[PDB]
Amino acid sequence: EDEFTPRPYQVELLERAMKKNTIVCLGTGSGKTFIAVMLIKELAHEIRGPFNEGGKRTFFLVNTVPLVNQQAKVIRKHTSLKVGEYVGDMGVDSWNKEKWNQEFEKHQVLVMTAQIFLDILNHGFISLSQVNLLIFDECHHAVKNHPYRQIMRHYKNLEQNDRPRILGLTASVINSKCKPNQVEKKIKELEATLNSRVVTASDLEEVAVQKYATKPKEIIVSYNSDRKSDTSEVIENIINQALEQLSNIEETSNLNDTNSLKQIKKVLRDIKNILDELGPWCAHRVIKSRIRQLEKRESETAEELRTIRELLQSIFEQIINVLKNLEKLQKNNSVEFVSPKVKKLLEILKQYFSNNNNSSKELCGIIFVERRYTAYVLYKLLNELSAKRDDDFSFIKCDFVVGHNSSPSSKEKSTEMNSKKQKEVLKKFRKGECNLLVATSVVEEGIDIPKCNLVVRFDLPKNFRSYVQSKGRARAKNSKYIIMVEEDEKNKFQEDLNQYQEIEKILLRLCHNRDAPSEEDFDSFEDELLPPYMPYGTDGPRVTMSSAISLLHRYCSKLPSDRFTTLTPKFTYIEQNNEEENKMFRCTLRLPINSPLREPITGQPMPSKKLAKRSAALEACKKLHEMGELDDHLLPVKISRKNAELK
RNA sequence: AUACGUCCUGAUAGUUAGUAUCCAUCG
RNA sequence: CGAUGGAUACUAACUAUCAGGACGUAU
Ligand SMILES: Nc1ncnc2c1ncn2[C@@H]1O[C@H](COP(=O)(O)OP(=O)(O)O)[C@@H](O)[C@H]1O
Ligand SMILES: [Mg+2]
Repeated sequence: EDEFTPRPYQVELLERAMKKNTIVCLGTGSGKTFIAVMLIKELAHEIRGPFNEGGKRTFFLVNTVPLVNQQAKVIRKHTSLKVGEYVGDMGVDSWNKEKWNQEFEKHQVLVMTAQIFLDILNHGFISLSQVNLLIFDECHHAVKNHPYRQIMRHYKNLEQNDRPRILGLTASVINSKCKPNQVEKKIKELEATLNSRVVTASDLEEVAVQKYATKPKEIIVSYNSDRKSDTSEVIENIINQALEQLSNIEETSNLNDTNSLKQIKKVLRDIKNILDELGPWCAHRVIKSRIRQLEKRESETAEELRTIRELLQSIFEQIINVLKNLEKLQKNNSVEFVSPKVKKLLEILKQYFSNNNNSSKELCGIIFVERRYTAYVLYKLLNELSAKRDDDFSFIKCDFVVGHNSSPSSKEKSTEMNSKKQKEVLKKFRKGECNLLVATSVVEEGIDIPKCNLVVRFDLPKNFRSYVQSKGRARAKNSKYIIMVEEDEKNKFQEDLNQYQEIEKILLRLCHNRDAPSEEDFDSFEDELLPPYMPYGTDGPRVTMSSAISLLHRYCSKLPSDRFTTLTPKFTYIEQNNEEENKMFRCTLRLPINSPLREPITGQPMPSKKLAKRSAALEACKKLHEMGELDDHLLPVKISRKNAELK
């Protein structure tokens, strides 16, 4: 076992955390996870008690899916306490009370995402008085209507005697771009919501964490996009003519599904965009993928859509015919036809490789792109370049990771991803078999990465926190930070960089010597304009306007009907103005035919339409529970045919 | 010539509504 | 394939500030 040795600032922070509820602000790579580990290990005596006798339990909450495994492995390795792991893949929602009781009895420490915790707490399956300790990972995401805020709202009503301690872990404080003056208001709202005092040790400010923390060097690379191959510009003109023709077709010719031709035009301008950003070959690859999808679709299509698809097929035929003239890949010159920006990226990678060839240290690099499909086509492109056998591309290993949206029905998505495959790719990267990674914002936040030397930003950062975490993604010594900037964008980029640097400076200076939060601010905010539905009182399960729409949609999904069609409530909106002439909104909905209740349900009026939908949802839920379909714990019941006949 | 008040236009900051796109969870 | 959450961009409205134009009053 590792045989860790405590450091003075670690114990200094631990004593303060034990004394009072606090929020930890530390630089990246410092080891706040170990602070949480030690704090958990110190208070392990209470967890030994049985659940039936009131023995409390300690929870851990995290944002995304891979972090669930990441933190759980650390907590299992460094402690003898038993831990449990649950995520939404195994369909934990369809369980009943007894199974949850057994799971709670088995495990002492539980780690899950926020939504599952909220779903469990709302249905009355657990009592907040049984929580020993709760840990907030990435405590800067608790804003507006985030699930963290709803869990806090649940926490507020509990009596102070049995309230558990609250501890916060973060690397960034402000979620978005803020004015230098508004930073105080943002941090005040944060510490008012969490009901804890953010702390900063005098030790971490001086030399202590400075040696352990790392800072990269920043490089600004300018590029121009107006210049492009003359043939490529000819192709863009051709697609402009084609889109004009398609728009004329849409305007002149009636369409049974105008959204279908809109989809044709929009996938077209997507293809034009890929040509602009990447080049003709990648555009043709997307074109052949789309023609494969067209072959899939042509099995079941009507005459008009198939005709316009045939015309667009002729357009791709013309595009490929023109591409045959400039088949530079067949001429073994792949550099020429690609976009200049990709050329600049290739040149930068060549410079890095020429620098590191003498270095015995191996290569490790991360690439950030906004769009999943863009990352996929980029991965294909670098894979092909490596397959080209050329010297500067032979050593390149490329992989991609994106968010997963598993479909129970077929409804196939072109992108390929699986949670098991996700963890396999992650461990493959950790072993070091892959050096270059192209990823979206899934891995951008908080997840530890192996020793990396280079981080390159394909796209510009969007807010302060994204810039901070992307800078902190590099952990090894002598790291590199590179951002590409368009020629006309450099002034705004520089001014935003100055704003970010001054924001970081004032954040560092302001965090020291701040007074404890005021509970008057904690009970000050109130957004719930209506009380929830409490049939059995405080103990029994409740339903809040936030979850009522999801409840109705889930129950409608559970209705016995055809697989092809989905029963969806029809929403009718009524606008009215009172004697005050303010904008009042009121909603009304109708259940499908499978509902025993047929009369439309209406709700109270209020200025916003979303609240009108929520009010109608809550009224419908209360009426449906009154009818008797919903069970004791207010969850939708799969009323089988035998169940319907018996009732 | 100035200040105040009212109206209009333009810009900035905040709030609200709508629209579009993207990402992440829930199924 | 639906919902929720977040981010960005656009539009519209309201509030506040500034600038400019017009009118009334006072100095
Ligand atoms: N006493 C210790 N023994 C072993 N490793 C340590 C010790 N203290 C810090 N570390 C290392 O420091 C790193 C801290 O990173 P992490 O645990 O992800 O949290 P954070 O990113 O908040 O610093 C860990 O990877 C851990 O290996
Ligand atoms: Mg971290």
